Formats: sequence, C-alpha cells, structure tokens
Amino acid sequence: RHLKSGRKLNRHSSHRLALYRNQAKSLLTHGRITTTVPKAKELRGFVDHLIHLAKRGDLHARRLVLRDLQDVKLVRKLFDEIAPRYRDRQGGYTRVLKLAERRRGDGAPLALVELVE
Amino acid sequence: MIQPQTYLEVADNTGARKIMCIRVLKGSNAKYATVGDVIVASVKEAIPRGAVKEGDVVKAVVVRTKKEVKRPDGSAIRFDDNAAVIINNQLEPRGTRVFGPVARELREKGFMKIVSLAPEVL
Amino acid sequence: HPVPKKKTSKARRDARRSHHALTPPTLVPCPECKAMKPPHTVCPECGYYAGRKVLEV
Amino acid sequence: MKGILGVKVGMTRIFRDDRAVPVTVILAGPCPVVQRRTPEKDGYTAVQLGFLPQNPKRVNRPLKGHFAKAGVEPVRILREIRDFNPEGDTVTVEIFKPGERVDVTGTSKGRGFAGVMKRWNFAGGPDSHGAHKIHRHPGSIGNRKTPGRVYKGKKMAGHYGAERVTVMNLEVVDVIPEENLLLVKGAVPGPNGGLVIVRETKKAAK
Amino acid sequence: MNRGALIKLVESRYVRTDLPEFRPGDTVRVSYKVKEGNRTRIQDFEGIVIRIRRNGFNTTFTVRKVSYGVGVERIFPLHSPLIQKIDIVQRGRARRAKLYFIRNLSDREIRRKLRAD
RNA sequence: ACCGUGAGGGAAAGGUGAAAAGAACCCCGGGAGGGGAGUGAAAUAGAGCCUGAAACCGUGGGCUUACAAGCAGUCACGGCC
RNA sequence: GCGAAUGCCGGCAUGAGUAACGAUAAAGAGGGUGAGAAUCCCUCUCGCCGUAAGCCCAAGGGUUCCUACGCAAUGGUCGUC
RNA sequence: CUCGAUGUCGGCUCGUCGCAUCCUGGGGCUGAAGAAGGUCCCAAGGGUUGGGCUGUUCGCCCAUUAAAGCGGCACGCGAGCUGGGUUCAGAACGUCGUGAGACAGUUCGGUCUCUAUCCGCCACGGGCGCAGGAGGCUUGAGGGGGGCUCUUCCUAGUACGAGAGGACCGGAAGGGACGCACCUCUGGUUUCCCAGCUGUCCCUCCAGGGGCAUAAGCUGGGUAGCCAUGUGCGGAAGGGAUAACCGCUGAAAGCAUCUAAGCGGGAAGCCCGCCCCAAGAUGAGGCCUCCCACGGCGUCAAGCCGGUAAGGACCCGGGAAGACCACCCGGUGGAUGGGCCGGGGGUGUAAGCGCCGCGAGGCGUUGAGCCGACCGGUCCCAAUCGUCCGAGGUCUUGACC
Repeated sequence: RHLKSGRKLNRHSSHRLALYRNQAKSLLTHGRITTTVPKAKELRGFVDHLIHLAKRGDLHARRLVLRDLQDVKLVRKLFDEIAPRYRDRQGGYTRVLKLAERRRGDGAPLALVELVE
Repeated sequence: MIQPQTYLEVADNTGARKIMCIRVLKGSNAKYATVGDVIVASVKEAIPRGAVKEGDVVKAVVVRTKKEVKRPDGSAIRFDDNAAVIINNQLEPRGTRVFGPVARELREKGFMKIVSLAPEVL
Repeated sequence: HPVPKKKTSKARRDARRSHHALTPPTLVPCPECKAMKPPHTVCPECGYYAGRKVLEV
Repeated sequence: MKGILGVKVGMTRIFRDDRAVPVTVILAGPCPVVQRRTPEKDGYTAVQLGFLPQNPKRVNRPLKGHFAKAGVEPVRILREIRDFNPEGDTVTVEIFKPGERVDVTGTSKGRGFAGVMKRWNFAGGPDSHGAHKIHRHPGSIGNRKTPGRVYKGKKMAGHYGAERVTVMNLEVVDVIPEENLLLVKGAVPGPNGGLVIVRETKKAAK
Repeated sequence: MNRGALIKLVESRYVRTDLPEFRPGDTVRVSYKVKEGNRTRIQDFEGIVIRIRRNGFNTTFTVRKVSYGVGVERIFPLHSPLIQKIDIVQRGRARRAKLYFIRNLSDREIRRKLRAD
C-alpha cells in the first residue's frame, strides 16, 4: 500500500470524475467560481487541461471535450468564445485563489478560482 | 516453478508420466521442488504393465512454468511440469524422453545421458 | 469493559488538557487597505493584491 | 577508502557474459571542508561536501565555516574518521576504480507505520475459521505473574519508514571518470536520487 | 538532467544499438540464434522459431516469450540489447492485433483458428 | 404527571418584597442578555428573585516546581513572604 | 447525634472534549433571503429507487393540514427549516 | 491467599530464561589403527524441517535432516483469535435404577463482551534544561541488532592399508533456512491508464459519446509507486583474556609433580573488531563559522522594554518523511507545485473521408488516437505582500597577554 503518491483525490472515483466535470462546467459558465481549498486545487488541474482542448480546436478537440461535458451551448461558448483568447498563452489557463473564510459549522477554508484573465 | 506435495509429469519408464513428490531433496528445508533440482516421491498416475509400479523414487527436475532465468539471462518458462525419474544412484531409469534441449538441465550436467536422450521437436 | 480506576484528579485532567493548550491566528497588515489578513487571501475590503473583484455590494 | 554522493537509480549492465545490475552513483567533488586532526578532534577525519544549491540563499556562518579554507556553493556535507586527505579536493574518479571491492550506504527509503503484518516477518495470525481480526493481526504480549505483565523490547508496529542504514559489502564494477559516476551492482541502499556514500572494509578471509 | 540524463547515457554506452535489429514485428513466430552456449565455449547460433509474446522496455528490453510447440508448449523470453543474441531473423508474421500477452495461443490455441488469429 | 395490557404503579414543586412601588428612558444586541438612570433602608432582597452552607468549575495574589521514585504524613532544619 | 450497610434522596465530578450522530443511494455549482444560512428558497450540473423508497383503501394516530408571523426550546449541533 | 470470584485442555499468534547440550565446537578415554562409533568434564551461540491419523499435548508411520533436544513462566499467554475439547436443557444407545433419573461409557448439535485509566511495550512530537546568543560537522562511555549450517573438489587417495576404507592439517566451489536493503531482471497489483463487449435511458435519427449496470457492469493488457516468486549483501576476519583438557621452569614431598612461585597452550564461547541507537550520560558536549555588548528604574538589578534576521520562527508551495507532529527543500532576484512542452512506457491504429462488399464489415490515411505517478525544459497559473521571537552576555578561584 501507500507512499510515493501522484494525483491527490477524495470521495470515490465515479464521484470525483462527477465533480471535476460538473464544476469544470459551472465555472466555464461563470468565469469564476467559489468552493473549498482543494476542490480548487484539482478543479484547476482538470478544467486546465479541458480548456486546453477547448482551444486545441477543431472537429476532434471539440468531439473530445463534449465526450466530456455533454452540452453544445457551453461546448461552443467555450471552445470558440474564450478558448481562443487564451490560445496563444501557455497552460495554467486558470487562477486558484484562497479567501479569508470558512464554511459553516466546520471552518472549511475556501476560495475562488476562475478562467485566468 | 516449485512445490512440496506435487503432481508433475515425467515421461521415462514412468508407469504414469505423473507422481506426487513430498519434498525437494536438497538442504533440509525444501519448500521448492526447484527447476533442475531433484526430489522425493510416489506415483499418482497409472502404469499399464510397466515395471515402474505405484511406488516411489528419487528424481530430477525438468520444465516448470514461472521463471527459467539462466545465468546469462537467457530465459524460458515451460507450460508443463515434470522430471525424469532417477533410480537413487541418480542414474536414470528408462529408454527415452519427451522434452527439448536448453542447458539449465545440462548445467546440472550429471544425466548427460538424459541430455542426449530427449532432445527434439518434442 | 475497561473503566479506569478514578483520576490523578486535577493532576490528570490538567496535565493532559494542559499540554493541550490553545493558540490564536497568525496575521499581518492588508496587502492594500486597513486591518490585517492571513498569508494569502483577499478580504471584504482590500479585496486584492492585483484586482480585488471583492468587497461590498 | 571514501566517496561522497547523491545517487541515481539501479539499472542493468552486461558483462563478460550475462549481466546483472548496479546502481548509478554520482559524486561531483568531495572537497576538504574541515579536518579534525586529532590535536583538534581525536577522531581525526575528513569532513566534506560534494555539490552546490543556489547561492542567493546562504547562511552567514556557513558562508564562513566555509571561508576557513573556502570552497563554494553546496550544502551537501558530512564526514569520515581515519581517512587522510591527499588533497584539498578529491573526486571519485580514480578515487575509486572498478574491479575494486566496496562497502556503501545511506538513507533508508521511508516505509510507514505497519504492525506485525509489516514491521517484521511472520505475517500475523490466520484466515478461515477466525475472522474476528481476519487472516492476521498481532501476537501475544506476555503474561500473568510470569514477569507479572507486558514485556519490554520486542518488535512493534509503527514508524519503520523514515530511517538510516547500510549495505555491508558490494562490488565497484565500474567508473565513468568524467561525471564522477559509478555503477556498483549494489543493493541501491536507500531511495534513488538521494543521499548516499561509499566506504570500504574487508580484512577478512573467504 | 538526472536519471534520464546520465543513465540514459551509460547504458547507451555498452548496450549500444541492440545490433540495429529493430525487427520487432508483432508476435511473428520468427526465428533466432543466441550465443547461448556452454560446455567448451560451445556457443551456438541457437535458433528457436517462436510466436513472440510482448517485451521488456528501456535499455534492457526483451523480445518476449516467443511461445513454441516442442514436446508440449515451451516459451522463450529474450533479453534484447544483450550480446547474448547474434542472429535474430524474421520468418513469420507481424500480423493481427490486441497487443501481446495474447498467450491465447499457448492457452488453448488449436493450431486451426490458432492460425485464424 | 408519568410507567403498565388490565389489575395496578404512583413522584416532584412550598418560602421575591413592609407594601408592587417589580422596573419608563438612554446605551451593545437578531434576541437574550449585559451597562447606566429611578425603586429602595438592603437588591451580592431582583422574578424563582429569603436564609441560600458541602461537591465540583472558574479569575486574580504568596509560596512552590524539570537528575526524580512517597497513600499519607510528618520530627528537625534552613530559604521565602 | 453516625465514613460507613455495592444502603436511601438529591446534587457533582470521572473517563472525554477520545466512542459516537441511526444505514456506504454522492454530491456540486449559481443566484436568493437573512443578524447568521455546508445544513431554508428558486435554478442549472450529477447519483439512488421504479416494483420500489410508487400511487390507494382500510387499521391504528389523533393532532395536525393550510396562511401569517416566531425559534430561546425540539431536531442526536447547525438553522432565519 | 483467592469463591462480591483466579476463564482449566488442545491450538494458534508473539515468546522469554535453563541446562542435567539434540545438532554445533573444546575436550581426557576406549575394549582407539582408519574410519565411524561408545564413555565422561567444559561450553547455551546459533541452529533445533514437512505430512499422515487422532479435539489429544503423547504417541505410532511417511520423507527428509547437522539435528530434527528435555524443560522453566497458573502445565505463558480470552481484556489477542480460535474453542474440537471437557464443563447447561435436548435426543441417542449401551449400562443402572421397581423408576424418578442416573453413568469421568459413548454419541449427534449447544449465544468468548470487550468505546484502554495506571504501571508496562512500540513509535511520534510539545517542555526545559547540559549559565553568552547562534548554523553545521563530530567522538562515543554504553545500549541494541547478526552471530547457524550442509554438500562437492585440490593437496589425497598419500597419513592407516591385508582389503573393502578412508585423517588430521589446510585450501577452494556451490547450496539450505534465516537477517538487511532494493527494482534494473523476473515478476503482482495498478479503481481510471489504454483497448473490446452485452443491456439500457439520454444526447440531438446515424454513426459519435454519456451515467448505470459495486463503492469500475464485464473482459485483455498496463508503467510508476507499494511489492516477492524477483536482485545485491550478510552470518569475517581478525586481536586480547578464559572453560574442560595439555605442557613449562620448580621447590615444600636433600629423586619425583603443571604448582602456592612465575611462564605458555588452549572451544563457533567472553571483551573488542561488524553494523544501528545515544550526553536529558544536565558527569562532554568536541570542533568549524559568525552576531556583538542597547536602552530605562533599591544590586550578588541571572527583573521588567526595542533591539542583531547573527539566526530562526510563523504562513505560503511543495516533498516515496509523513494519522497529527516533527523531518525535508523551496517561496517569485526563483522551477516549488500544477499547466503546458518535448521526451521514456502505456494501450493498439482513433474521430473523418476515401476505397471492395446486397450485406455483415474489410481495407487505406493510422503501427495512428488517447495517454495518471516516469526524465527533463519552460514563470502560462499560483509561491505576493508581511509578522514575531530570538546575545549582551553570574560569582569565584588559577593561567597567560
């Protein structure tokens, strides 16, 4: 069992992928989103790559990302509306930033992360 | 690759190309009827006539499955598990034998006769 | 099954809750306005270091 | 009979025939950082370093404990007893040559905190008739009025990951005289890409 | 640098091109000769023809257990760069898919369809 | 009241103040509840609010404490205050 | 005129801020209301039922059902529900 | 003592002393030629297999082996399993009893609870100190770990010999079981990495996808990490003192004896030499470097404040170190993470269009398409900005400048 560990994840894989997706999506919707510390760390890694194909561009890159988030509206909104703007940059198309505040009863430290303008 | 209580083919005069070995002869602490080794046992399978019977001898390890890493890093794994029955002196008991070349055996060496004996496309 | 015996009493509850102890929050001046904040997070005023995008509505 | 270093990985190599494998060891420049000369420190020895990590960052004292006979920009430092210094800087290259016998060691990869299961051998209890602690767990800790209690120093669960140790004897096999590298054929005595060293004793029969 | 770097190097040094064989092919039952020898440095262009099963991959690699039918099934795994080998000539096919470890053959072949692939 | 199927079982809780004069209004607060002002002989008599001690929990001051194995204590002595 | 009866009644500590929150059918986002909302409201992602967690009659319950306010108590915390 | 109670067999799991020593060596002895035996004294170091049947520890049998020892701790172990056993009602027979019911004669089933307080063990940190205040390199009193053993061959077939048979002495090689690391090889996993697949509801009909078919629906494969069945290594020499047992020089026993005198030999055993702990050994710290004596008040002012970043702490970003924790490297004058990028190893030629085929699909562009931890570039993203605490350096005696 455990030692040298790569890609830090919680819940259960099906859930995880579930989240990564949903949030990846909601964000693509709002540019900037609010969640808990790692929610962000990772959502960063994933939405990072995702927008990377968004830009990647073409019938394929597209087909892939839809394979993923299942919805044209966005599909496109993304792939052709912002993706480009980024497309020339260099990965890390996102900004993960911690806030000074915790969710209730728990103290969960959270923050916001968004398409990186 | 190894075993104690075991079921393995042979092919010599073998009244049954199979027996069951208690243990590896070597240094008291067998634990692995090792390739190219030798062991203790009884027959499990039937011998029409034969002369072999349903007794027990001493024999040498041929084939095996799971890791024949020869010294020079030459390698092979047999998809069968057998030995040649030895009759205690070591010297083998039979006419022929079904199996091919591949030193590991000869590396043991003593049984060259085996060596010569079984040697082809079978 | 395994109930202790009685308590070094004070001695105990103490020694223990003691090494326990409780501290306060590490903090510094705002990367912009007033008060302070933690090692890296905007806040309901000087909402930034480069683009607040946060403080009041 | 001493080399200082950071090692890479164990990998196979061929020989007169077959092959087997060694491990990649690299020792840039072991250099005389301080000498404990006996009148100084009885366990007379050579204290050295072997590389250089970013200069911007550099404690003062260090800057000078160094200054002493001044060297440079590393942080990799330690030392060995009864090892004269036929130099004011040694390498590895030639320092050691293959066909030579070596002893060597360093950090011990960091396992974790595992009971009888791990820790030691005899992988705990059993499984089929007993599942109230299923397959295995921890043996027996002592006795009533035997000593009247629990023992005092037998194997035990826990931290058995972060420690230090050594490889008695192993082979020099070969030296790549430039980037002070050695293929040793040894038990990769600790993580790769890490703290490792060479020392060599063997006044005994075979 | 590190690993990749230096090591890549040393091996390069002795392993050298494994006699530019680059004759990987699929699982071709192809045929070869290893110096494999003993007794009086009787090294022999030993040749086993065999249906190749997979391989080991970096400096040290291996033209895998090409399985061959002798008396029964017997499989031969070879160390690639290893000077042990001299001759490695292709006879059979680098044909049919799914990636090795398809011992399907040895498994329960029937040379019939065995062939059929 | 409450437990029990029915039979049946079968507690707790008395004492704010002389008399209500028992809490305007201002001050933090979502409130509570806390600070003032007036009651008043007292309110450390304030709504469970007489007298309200023991247990245990708190805040502050003196002495005290990290080479130490003693239910307790305690006889002597020295250092503190 | 009482340590003392594993006594009786009523306080009060002790484990202990570890055990534990009632089913391994998952959540996450956005806006919203608010004194404060992981834990209320609308809305957009996603999982679990579905022959049941679905509809219905009857039994037994007996308030409650709604609408408006309200949370100090009660939900094994939260809570403007 | 114990009954307001001490859970008794057997077996696991983990053992720990003992020697009347099984195997290991050292030994004087022989009815010792060699060899191999048997006989005692010394020495517990290490070692002291697998099955079978029986709830049996015992024991008999199978096959080995150097051997496969006896026995101490409630015949060690239920707050650590197991519970066949014996030791709750049944029902059973055999057996008794006029029977009730019985038999330590059998036989078939028959509810081991356990959220650690002490002391104790194994580990991990917060203290406060080894009288300047600091970062890093050390030597260890002494504490711990391993100390086994078999087989082949040379000198040798000579020493012995009638012959069959085989020595010291000493030197090689291989293995057994065990301990310590570690992945290259071999190998196992790999919960998402790749590929095929059935059924079904949705996307938008098509193909081209999506969840659910466990917490992956089903398969065939798969790094890296963790990991044997896989790989290196070890159990040493060797030095000093000793056991039994042997001698030496020698009287007291005016010859003689290892003997009180003084000398030497001498076991895998003992001390050391091998590794791994460690001055909270307050009875070290040894050494390298470097900060320098601030301010304000009753003084043996070893008391209150800013003080040196001399340093280090916090928080941030990371780490095969890791429950926490501390450990460790970095924080933008930096590659630390992730993103990207190239590169190793993955799946096994994609999505589309093109081509033969009623068709099913086949073939081509594609050995492509997609790729999680692997080697490494690159500030594209996010390590901003800041805070605190942290010497002034006791008294006394001796020594030098």
